Amino acid sequence: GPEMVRGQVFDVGPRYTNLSYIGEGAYGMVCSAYDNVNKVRVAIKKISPFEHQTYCQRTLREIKILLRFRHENIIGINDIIRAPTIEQMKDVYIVQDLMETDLYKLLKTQHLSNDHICYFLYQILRGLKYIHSANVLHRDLKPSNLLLNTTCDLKICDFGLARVADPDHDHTGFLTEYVATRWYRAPEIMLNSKGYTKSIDIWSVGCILAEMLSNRPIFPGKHYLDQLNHILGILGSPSQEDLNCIINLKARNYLLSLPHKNKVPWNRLFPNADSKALDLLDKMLTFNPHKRIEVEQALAHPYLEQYYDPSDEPIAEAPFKFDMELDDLPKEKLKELIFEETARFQP
Ligand SMILES: *CCC(=O)Nc1ccccc1Nc1nc(Nc2ccc(N3CCN(C)CC3)cc2)ncc1Cl
Ligand SMILES: [Cl-]
Repeated sequence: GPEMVRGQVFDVGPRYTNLSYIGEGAYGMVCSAYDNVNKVRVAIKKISPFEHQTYCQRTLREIKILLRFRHENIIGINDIIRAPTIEQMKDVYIVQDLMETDLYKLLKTQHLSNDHICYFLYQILRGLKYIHSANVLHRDLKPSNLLLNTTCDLKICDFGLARVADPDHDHTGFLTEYVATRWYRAPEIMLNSKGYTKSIDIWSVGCILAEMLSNRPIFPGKHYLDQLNHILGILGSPSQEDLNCIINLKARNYLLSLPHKNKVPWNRLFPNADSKALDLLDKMLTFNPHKRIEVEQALAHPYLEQYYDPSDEPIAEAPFKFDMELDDLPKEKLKELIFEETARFQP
């Protein structure tokens, strides 16, 4: 019999055995397993994407990116199990390093010391430096996408929404749809942006920093436009200069339709926080994406001075590229690319 976990097939033997359910991830069931080759427990997530084009797109994005990335602060893919033949292939099993928890869970239970916050933020930005050096955007950074171990080591995961950066094609309408998690969206997303620039990830990191400082999401919008109102509830109404940068006619009109809001000083929002952390937070949560701090500058910020060290901050060999643009491909074609991409792990 293939191994079973809570009524579900988990066909990862004989190599991986001694399974334990650990949770539901974004794609399906995840277990811990004993790897009989490397003599260690690992994480295995069961993906069943093939009925839907979007699940197929995200699965392929994640696999292609994570096979190509290698970095301490980024989750790997160690092994992939799928069927010998494509018709047989209904599930893909992605094997990853087993971690202890994620930041989302840690923040439910623990107030973090300034030291831990500083180190966590370093690691996020260290990993993001590498991602960005490959001209890749994560586009869904949030606490639950940051895995942690007992040692405070941090790995960014869940690259299903990643894209190659494309600042030339960033511009789009007002009210455009967006996939990434609401609370971590930059203001421009709700205004003129498709999220194809690096500044999109920096915003999300700033939201995570705020959350590490207080154990509350800084901008817990309930709906699309509400999110932006929460943002402006802290940043205040945008400056003249920043209004003038938005090209969408609709967007700046929408902004002018809103009631004026007073900027809430960071001092006041986080009274016990390190002033250096707040200065960096300010620079990450800047309304105008052009003026927003970049990953290398954030790393070089005084707050992270005990860690910043380019000699210990690897970068990618060269820019990433999709071989095919994945969004005009039907699911049967995406299933074939997934088959191909996973063949290097077949006996
Ligand atoms: C990267 C995002 C992701 O894959 N997150 C996720 C979500 C649910 C379950 C697993 C999982 N991925 C990984 N988890 C671990 N380790 C791990 C997760 C959850 C726990 N919990 C212990 C307490 N409760 C029983 C709930 C589960 C423990 C350890 N490691 C690697 C990955 Cl990829
Ligand atoms: Cl809305």
